[PDB]
Amino acid sequence: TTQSPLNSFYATGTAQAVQEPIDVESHLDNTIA
Amino acid sequence: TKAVLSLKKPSAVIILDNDDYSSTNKIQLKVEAYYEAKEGMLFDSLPVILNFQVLSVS
Ligand SMILES: [Ca+2]
Ligand SMILES: [Ca+2]
Repeated sequence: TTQSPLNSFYATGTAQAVQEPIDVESHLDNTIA
Repeated sequence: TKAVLSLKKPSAVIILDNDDYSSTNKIQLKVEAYYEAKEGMLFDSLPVILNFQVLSVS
């Protein structure tokens, strides 16, 4: 004679974010002379 | 069908006569059950008992 609560069910996922939106690189190779 | 038994009205009275006594010596009666179980209740090895009593014979 056991009474159960009937709520022992689960499901699991994951998420992440490990980088910045943009990357910037420079090529200014001229001199104001 | 001779009687219907339930948990609210457990008792009934039936009559067996010349037509029922086939093979002149025996009566055959099967049992039919309708039920709804309680929510979230678990159990095993539970007996169901029926009783017979004679009121008059001729
Ligand atoms: Ca970066
Ligand atoms: Ca008698």
